[PDB]
Amino acid sequence: DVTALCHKIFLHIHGLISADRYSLFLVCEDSSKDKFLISRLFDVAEGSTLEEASNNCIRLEWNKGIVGHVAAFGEPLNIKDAYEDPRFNAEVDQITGYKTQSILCMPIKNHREEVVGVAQAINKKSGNGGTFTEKDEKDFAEYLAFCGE
Ligand SMILES: Nc1nc2c(ncn2[C@@H]2O[C@@H]3COP(=O)(O)O[C@H]3[C@H]2O)c(=O)[nH]1
Repeated sequence: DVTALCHKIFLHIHGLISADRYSLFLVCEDSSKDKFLISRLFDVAEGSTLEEASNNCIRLEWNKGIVGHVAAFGEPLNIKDAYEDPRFNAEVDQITGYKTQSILCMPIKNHREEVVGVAQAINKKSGNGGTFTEKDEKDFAEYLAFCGE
């Protein structure tokens, strides 16, 4: 399998960097000059199957939300608060009814600098000072590099 095996790597990060939920959106564009984001797998937890992640998906605009900024350039960026930022999509908040305190923005690409999708993980954590460290950003892009293909 090539779809189920990709989920196996997703469970190891849930206990490595300590997170709540994971999602993966793919790049979709039309010939009418219109680009959009549509996640195939929605809501991933430690000890869940693909069948439970294949039901109900979220659709976001291109260069609209927090993932749209990273989706446009293709680099690992940090977000201090998505659902409370001036550049976010409030359509997912309607169905998810969840407010994150911090979210990591990291795009999914294949070897050659070619992008295919975007990876974002929302995990509510408490702390004073900064949002994330430089060592935590390397553990996110290294796991997607192998699974990205
Ligand atoms: N609760 C929850 N939200 C998600 C998932 N995938 C994407 N999102 C949210 O969809 C949102 C769209 O607006 P955003 O600013 O990109 O912030 C995005 C995320 O917070 C998921 O699997 N679970």
